[PDB]
Amino acid sequence: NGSQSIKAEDEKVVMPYVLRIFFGRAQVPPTSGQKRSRKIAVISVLPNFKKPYINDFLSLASERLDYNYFFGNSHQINSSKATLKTIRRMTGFVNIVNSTLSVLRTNFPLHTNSVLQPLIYSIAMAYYVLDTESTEEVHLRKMASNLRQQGLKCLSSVFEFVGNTFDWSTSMEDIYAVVVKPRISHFSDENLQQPSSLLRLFLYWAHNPSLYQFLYYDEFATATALMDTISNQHVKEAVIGPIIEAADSIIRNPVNDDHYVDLVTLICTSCLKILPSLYVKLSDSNSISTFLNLLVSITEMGFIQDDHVRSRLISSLISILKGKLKKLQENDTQKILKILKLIVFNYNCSWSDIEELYTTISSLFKTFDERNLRVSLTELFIELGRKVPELESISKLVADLNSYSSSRMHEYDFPDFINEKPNLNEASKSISMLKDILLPNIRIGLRDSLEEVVLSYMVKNTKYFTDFEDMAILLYNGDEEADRRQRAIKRLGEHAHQLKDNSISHYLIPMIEHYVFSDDERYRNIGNETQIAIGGLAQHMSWNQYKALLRRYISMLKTKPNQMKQAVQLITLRIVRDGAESKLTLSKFPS
Amino acid sequence: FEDRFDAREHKDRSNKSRMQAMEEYIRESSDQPDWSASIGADIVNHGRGGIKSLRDTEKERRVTSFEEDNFTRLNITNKAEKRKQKQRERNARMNVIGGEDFGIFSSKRKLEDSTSRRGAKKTRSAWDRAQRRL
Amino acid sequence: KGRKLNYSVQDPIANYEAPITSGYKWSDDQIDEFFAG
Amino acid sequence: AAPHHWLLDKLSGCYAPRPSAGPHKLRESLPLIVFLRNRLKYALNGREVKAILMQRHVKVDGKVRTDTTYPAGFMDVITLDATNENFRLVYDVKGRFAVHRITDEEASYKLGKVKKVQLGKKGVPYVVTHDGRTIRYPDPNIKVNDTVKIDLASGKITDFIKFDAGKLVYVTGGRNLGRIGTIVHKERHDGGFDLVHIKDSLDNTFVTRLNNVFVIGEQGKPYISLPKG
Amino acid sequence: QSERAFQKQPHIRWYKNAGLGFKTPKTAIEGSYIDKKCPFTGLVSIRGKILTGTVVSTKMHRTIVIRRAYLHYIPKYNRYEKRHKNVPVHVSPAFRVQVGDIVTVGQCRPISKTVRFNVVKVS
Amino acid sequence: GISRDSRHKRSATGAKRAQFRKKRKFELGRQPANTKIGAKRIHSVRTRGGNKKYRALRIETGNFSWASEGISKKTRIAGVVYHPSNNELVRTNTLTKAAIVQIDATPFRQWFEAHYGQTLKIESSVESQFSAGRLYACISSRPGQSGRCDGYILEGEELAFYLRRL
Amino acid sequence: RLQRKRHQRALKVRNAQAQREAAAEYAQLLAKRLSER
RNA sequence: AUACAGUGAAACUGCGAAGGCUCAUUAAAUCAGUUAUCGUUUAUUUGAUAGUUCCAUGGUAUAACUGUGGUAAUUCUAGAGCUAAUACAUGCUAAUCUCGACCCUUUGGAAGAGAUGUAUUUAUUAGAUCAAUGUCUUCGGACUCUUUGAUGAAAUAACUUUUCGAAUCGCAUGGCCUUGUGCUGGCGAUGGUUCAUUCAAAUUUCUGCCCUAUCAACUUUCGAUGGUAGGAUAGUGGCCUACCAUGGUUUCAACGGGUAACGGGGAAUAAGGGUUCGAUUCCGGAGAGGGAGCCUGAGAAACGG
Repeated sequence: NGSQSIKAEDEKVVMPYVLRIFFGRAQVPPTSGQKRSRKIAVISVLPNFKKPYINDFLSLASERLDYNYFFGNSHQINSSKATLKTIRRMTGFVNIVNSTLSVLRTNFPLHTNSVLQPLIYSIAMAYYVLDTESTEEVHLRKMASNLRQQGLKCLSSVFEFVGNTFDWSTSMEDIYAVVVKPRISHFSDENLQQPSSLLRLFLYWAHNPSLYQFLYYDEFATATALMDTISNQHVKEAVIGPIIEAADSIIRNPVNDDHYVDLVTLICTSCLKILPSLYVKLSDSNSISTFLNLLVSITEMGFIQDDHVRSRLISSLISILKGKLKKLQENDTQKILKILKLIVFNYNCSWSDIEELYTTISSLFKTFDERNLRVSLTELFIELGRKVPELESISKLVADLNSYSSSRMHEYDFPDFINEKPNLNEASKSISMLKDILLPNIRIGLRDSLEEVVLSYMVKNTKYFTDFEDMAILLYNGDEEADRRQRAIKRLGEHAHQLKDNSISHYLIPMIEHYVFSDDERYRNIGNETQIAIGGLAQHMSWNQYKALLRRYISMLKTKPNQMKQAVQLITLRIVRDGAESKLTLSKFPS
Repeated sequence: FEDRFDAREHKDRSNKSRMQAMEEYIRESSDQPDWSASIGADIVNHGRGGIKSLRDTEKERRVTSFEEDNFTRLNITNKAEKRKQKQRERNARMNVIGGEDFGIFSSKRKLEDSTSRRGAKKTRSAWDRAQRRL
Repeated sequence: KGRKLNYSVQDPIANYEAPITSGYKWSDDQIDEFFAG
Repeated sequence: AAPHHWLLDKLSGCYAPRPSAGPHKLRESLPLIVFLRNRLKYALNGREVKAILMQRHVKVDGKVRTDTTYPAGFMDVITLDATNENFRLVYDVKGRFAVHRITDEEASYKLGKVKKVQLGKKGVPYVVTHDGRTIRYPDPNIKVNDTVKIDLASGKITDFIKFDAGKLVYVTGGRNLGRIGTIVHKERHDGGFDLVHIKDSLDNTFVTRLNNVFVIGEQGKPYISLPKG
Repeated sequence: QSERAFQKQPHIRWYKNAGLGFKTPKTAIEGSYIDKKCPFTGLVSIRGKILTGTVVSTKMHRTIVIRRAYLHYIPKYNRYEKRHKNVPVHVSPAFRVQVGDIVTVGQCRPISKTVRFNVVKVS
Repeated sequence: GISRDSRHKRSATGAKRAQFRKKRKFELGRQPANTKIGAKRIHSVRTRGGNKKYRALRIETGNFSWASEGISKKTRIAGVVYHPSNNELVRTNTLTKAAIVQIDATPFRQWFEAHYGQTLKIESSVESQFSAGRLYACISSRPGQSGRCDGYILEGEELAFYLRRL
Repeated sequence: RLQRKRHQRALKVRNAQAQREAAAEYAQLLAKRLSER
C-alpha cells in the first residue's frame, strides 16, 4: 500500500488548484484544532493522535513533493502544521525520559520541519504570508535552545530553514524582526565548524544584500551586523579552506572591501588574509586570485599601514610579479598593488613597472636600461621583474644579461643580504637551467658567467654557439677539473639541456660522454657531491624509462663507472636499493 | 604447441621388452636364489595339466597376494574365462613340456631389435661413445 | 537482389489448381460494350 | 573405465564409481569409496563403506559429509575419528593421489589457490578457491594464483602466500602434473605456456600453465609437511 | 562520421583499457571515432590467445584478412611444406593496414560469422 | 522463426552437400512478435528452466526519460515514422527497440511546471513540442524480450540527428 | 499456537541480532585491512 | 480411550521404469583432445548470503463418500447432497544505525542532524594527491623533480499488475518475578532471496594417417563476403529481415571423386614371444505406420502426450 499510495501521489495532480486545495483542506481537517491551538498552543495530544499528526506531516511532505510548485497551500494547512509542530515540541519536551514515544515524536518533529521547509522549497515567492510572525514566534519559542544545534556537516533542519529565510526578498521580515542572524552567527562562529560553515557564509553574503536594499533602518543595522560578522568571523573561511570553493571568500572580501571600511586593523587583517589567500594554497584559480589581490588592494586603498603592510604588499607584488598570470591581467593587478603599497620601494616599483608594462612597446627595453643607469636601492621587486624578463619571456635578452650583471654588481658593492639575494638568484638559475628554455637558458648561463666574474673562458665557450670545438674544450675543461654538488649538477644540467633528446645533431655520444665525465668528476667529490651523483644517476635512471632509452642506456652504463671506482676504492654502502634496481634492470632485460 | 597428460608415457610398461631368454640368463647370473616350491606343490590337476610355468606361478602368486590383500575371491566371469583359461591351457599343453615352455623357440620375435641395442644411450657421436666408455 | 524476384518454375504449384473454360458469365463482347467508356 | 590418478587395480570390477558433484571437478578428485575401500582398505565393499559412512567416521575439511561419491580433490584433509587419522592427500611425481599422513596442528588448516577477486555486489571484496570457499574480505593485494590458508574451524583466511618470482609452487595439470622444485626459470608469456619453471635432481627444466600450478610455500619452508621416500 | 541512423554513439568520449600489454592510441582514447567493436573502447572484452601474421587483402571495410605462415616439423615426407592461414578482423583507429604489415590480434566474442580476432598492434 | 545454426547455410569457403540433421530443441527460433499499440497484453513464455520471458505485443505505458535530467516518466505511444531495419515496419506502425516514436508530452509539461514554476534554456525545436505536445523519443527497452517499453527523449543533438534523416 | 508465536518472534529477533551484527563485525575487519593498507 | 488412536481391499499422495531394435552409406564438418564464455543456461553437490506500519487468527468451493441413473462398453459417464487442507486465495505483525556543541575524567555520552532492502527494465558519474631515511640545512620549513608507498585514473530520477521480513521441526524447564504461560529463553536441522563452485549442455580457438589437378576453379542459384540496426535467442553470431558495399577461398592444394568409411581413425585395455588375429567407445543420421503442428520438463523438437 506504500507503492499504491505512491502511485496515488504520482497521479494526485490531475485535478485543478481548487480540488487540490480542497483535498489538502480535508487533510488539514483531521486533527487541526484551530479553535484550541490557533491562539498559543494545543489543549491535548496522544501517541496515536501524534501518529495522525506525524502522518499529516508526511502527507504534507508527499503533497508538496508531488505538487512541488503550487502545492495548493492554505492558511488552514499552515495552522494545522503549526499546531502539529508545537504539539510535537510540547510532547517531546514535556514527556518523561522513556525515549520510545519521545523519539517517535522527535522523528515526527524533524519530518514535520522537513515538510515545513518543503513548502518554502516549493512555493517560496508565491504566497509570502503577511501573518508570518505568528508561526515565526511559535518556532522561535520552540527552538530558542537551538543556538549551536545546527552546527555540523549534516544538520540542515533549522540551518536550511535559516538559509531559506535569508535567501528571500520580503520573508526576511521575521529575520529582521528580532534575530535570525544572531543565532546563525553564534553557530557560525562556533569553533568546531564543519563544511556547512561555507554554506552559512555564502547565505549571509547573499543575505546582506537584501538587508542593504531594505529601506528599514533595523535591516540597515542588521547589514552592519552582517559586516561585523564578516569582521568577527576572520578565522572560519581561513580554517575551512579545504576545497576549491575560495570564490565565496573572494566574493565576500570584495563585497566587504566595497561595503565597509571600519578599522585600520581590520583592513590590515583583510590584507594579511588575502596575502595568505595567495600564500596558503597553490590551487587558487585566476579570477579568484585576481579578485583576492584586488580586494587586498581595495583594503589598502582605504586603511593600509606604512611599514608592516608595506612589506606584506611588497612580498605580494614580489610573488605576483614572478607570476604575471592570465595575459597581463595579474600583471596589471600587481602594478596596481605596487602603486597602492605606499612606500619608497613601492614608488620605484610602480615607476619601473609602468615604464615596462605599457601595452607591448619598446618601453620595456627602454626601462631596463633606464633603471640600469639609475639602479634603485629597493631591488627585490626589481629583481623579480627582471628575472621574469630573464625567464622565458622572449624580449630583453641583452637587457636580462645587463640586469643579472647589475644585480651581481650590487651584490659585490654590498660586501651578506645581497649575497643571500645571490643565493636566490642561483636557486632561480638552477630551475631555469633544468628546463626546456632556449633564451632563458642562455641568460642563466650568462648569469653563471657573471657569478664567475680558465673557468670564465670555459663558461663563455660553452655559450659560444659553436658546439664542436666548444664541446671539445668543454670535455678538456672537465678533464682539467677532474685531474661541487649543486654547481656540477647545474653544469651537467646545462649540458644535458644542450643535449636533451636533440636527435637531429651528431656527436651525441661525446655529449653524453661529457655529461658522464662531469658526473664522474662530481662523484669523485665523495664528501660533498656523493648525494648529487646519486641524484643525477637517479634522474638518468628515470629518463632511462621515460619514453626514450637510447642514449640513457649509455648514460646508465657510464654512470655505473662511479660505482666501479667506488667499489675499487672500497676494495659501507646501501646494497638493498642497488640490488632492487638490479632486479629492475633484469626486468627491463626481459623486455 | 602445448602439453597433454599422457599416462601411456608415464605408465610402467616393462613388458614390450621382457624376453624369456634374457630373463633366463639373468636368473642364471643373478647370484641370489629364486623361491622355488616344494616339488610336488606346483603340479596342477594330478598331472592332467602341466606342472605350471614360471609365468603362471608368478601370476598365481600375484592373484593370491591381491586375494589376501583385499579379502575377495575372484570369479568365473564368462567372457574373460572363455578367452583366457581355455586359450591359456591349450597353449600350455601345446608348448609347456615338463614345467618349461618351449613356445618361444617356435616364434619369430627379434631379440636385439626391441629388447637389446639401447635407444636412449645410442651414442651417435665418436665423442659421446668415447665418454661413455671413459 | 539475390532472393529478390527469382523468375524460376516451382514444383508443387505447377498443378496446384486447374482452369475453367467459360469462366466469366459475361461475354468478351459484353466486356467491350461494358467499358467502351 | 577408470582414470590414472586413483591408483586403481584393474582386477576390481566393471563399473567405475563416478564421483558426485561437489567442490572439485570430476577429473581432479577421488571419491570416498575409492579412497577408503580399495586404497587404504578400511572397507571390503560398498555396503560396509556405506555402513561406516552412516556411522560417520569421516570428517573431511572439518565437516562430516556422509556420502560415498564425495569428490575429495587436492589436499582436503580427510579426518577419521578412530585412531585420530589425519590424511592430507597430494599428488605424487607420476600422477596418482599420494595420501600423506599428517598430525592435528597441520590438519587444523588447509591452503587454496585464489582464482578470482570480485567487486560482486555491495562493495564486498571476494575470493574463491578450488573448493569454492567464498570467504569475506582479503587484502587488496590478492592477485590471481596466490595461496590463502583456510581456518577450518571458521572459514577465514589466516595466512597468505604471495605469488612471485622465488616461491615454492606445486603443479597439478598437464604433462608436469605433480612436480616440486619451483626454480630454474620464470617466464610469463601472454596467453599460454606461461609459468614458473621447476627443477629436478639434475635441475632440469619444465613448461606448464598458470592455472595448472599453485604455490605451497617458500624455498625450504613450506608449512605443509610432505611425504618422502 | 555518421552515415547511418539509430544514434551512432558509444553505448556506456568513452574509454577503457583491456590491459595485458597492448596500447590504446590517443585518438582511440579521446577521439570522434565510435569504437563499437574495436576492443580499446569497444563493447567486447579480451580473453583467449593472440595470433600474429601479415595480410593478404584489406578490400572491404572492417575486414582485415591476415595471413599466417608458421613452421611445423613434418615427419612424413621429412620436409616442411609451408603453412598458410586466413582470418578476417575488424578495423582499429591506429593503422590503415596495407599489403605486408605483420600485425597481431586477440581472441574475443564472435563478431561476424567468422571473426573472433581484432587488431591490437601494428609494428 | 526457424533456426540458429550455420549448418543450413554456407561458410566463408563455399561448401555444399549439407543434408545434415533433424533440428534440435536448442535451435529454437520463436515467432517474431511485432509489438504494437493496443491494450497491454504480455505473453509469459517459458525457456531454460523457470526463465519466464515477457513477450509484449500491445504495450502502451512507455517510461520515457528526460535526457538532461534523466527523468523517466510515464506516457503513451503514437507511431514510428522512420526505422530502416524494415521500411515497411513504419508503414505498419509497430513498436520495436531503437525506434523513434511520438509522445504526448503532457507529464513532462507537468514536471517542468512543477519543478520550475513557469511554463514555456532548452532547445527551440523541442520547445515547439513543449508548446504543442508531441515530442520525439526513441525506445531503449526490448518488448520482445523484457516485455517493457522504456525509452529516451530527443533533446537537441539527437533530435537534429534524426530530423535531418527523416 | 501462541507458544509458536513466542518461538517464531524470538528466533527472528535472534536471527537479526546474529546476522546483522556479524556482517558489520567483519566489515570492521575490512576497515582494519583498509587502514593498514 | 463416547472429537483421533491397530489389521487395512479401492482412491489422492512421494517416487519406480533413470535409457532398447532396425534401416539409407558422413572423409578432421562423424569423432577425440584443446582455447574461451565479464558470449550463456543450469535441478541436484559445495562455500557463502535479507531492515518502508493515521480513524488471540481471515472465505466459499470441490473431493473421497452417499444416493438416483444412462450405455453393448472402457481409468466412458451425468444430475442431487454433504465434507476437510502446508489444495485455492484475501489478509493480524518491537524500536536499532552514524556524525557526536556539551563532557569529567572514567561507570563518559546527553542534546541536535542524517537512517533504513530485494526482483524486473531506463541515465550522469564516485568508480590528481599526501608520508619520510634526502634537494637547502639557516640543525627551523614551501617540500615532490629526484629516494622509496598509498585512496586512486554502486551513489541516485522511474516503471513492473513484485517476491519476501518462517502458520516447519528437534534437543534442552533452563533463567528470570512486570504476580501469571508476565518476558519464555540457549542451540541445532528444514526453510528462505542472491552469488560463486560442481555437474551437464550449447557455441567457439586450434591440432589429429587414403590416393587424389582427368576435380582449377568455387562462392553470390536456404546471404555469397562484410558493415549498421532491429527480430529471435540461453546468450555471441547474416541465425533471419530492411538498407548499403562486391566481396571471400584457392597450385603454400579451394572445391569436388570412392571403397577391404560390416572398415577406419589411439577409441582403449593391454597380455613375460601371437608381431597389422589378439580389449572396447563410435560406422553417418534417423524411426516408433506416414510426413505436419503443438505440449511437458534442470535436460527433449520424448521409445512413455
